[PDB]
Amino acid sequence: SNYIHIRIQQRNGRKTLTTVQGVPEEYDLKRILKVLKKDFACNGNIVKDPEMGEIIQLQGDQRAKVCEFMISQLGLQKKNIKIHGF
RNA sequence: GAAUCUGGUCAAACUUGGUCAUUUAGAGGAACUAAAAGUCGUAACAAGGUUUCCGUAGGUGAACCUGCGGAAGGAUCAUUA
Ligand SMILES: [Mg+2]
Ligand SMILES: [Mg+2]
Ligand SMILES: [Mg+2]
Repeated sequence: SNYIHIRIQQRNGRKTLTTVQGVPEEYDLKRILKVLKKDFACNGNIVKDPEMGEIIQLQGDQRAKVCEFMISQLGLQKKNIKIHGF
């Protein structure tokens, strides 16, 4: 019950994808994605993987930055958000 | 014929405003250049993998994309009768 986990999916070379799993569905997700895009400039998209819920995918190694953003805006704790690293 | 004195006249200056010029602190904001082992793509150069440009309008994360009209600086100097 509500534990946000951010992970890298390793792609070709140094280019990667960052998946945000278990996002709270309180604020508008598309809007959030747009904001993220505006911020650090990474091509964001929303994926619904076999009812895990709503997964935000971003380009590169936006993990720490994402966490910071969450802290600033919607995320309250630092604790229920875990950042993996693969 | 001195002080003094009535009007002028030239007129420095002074009080409060306004104005033009040049400076000058300047919370913040938006730039461009330089250095070009950061990040996201790959827009352009080959038909650059949707031919490029241009005017213009809209849209976007970012190169940009998409209308409408145009230009080869195009990948065509080419289909008689
Ligand atoms: Mg290209
Ligand atoms: Mg092209
Ligand atoms: Mg020229």
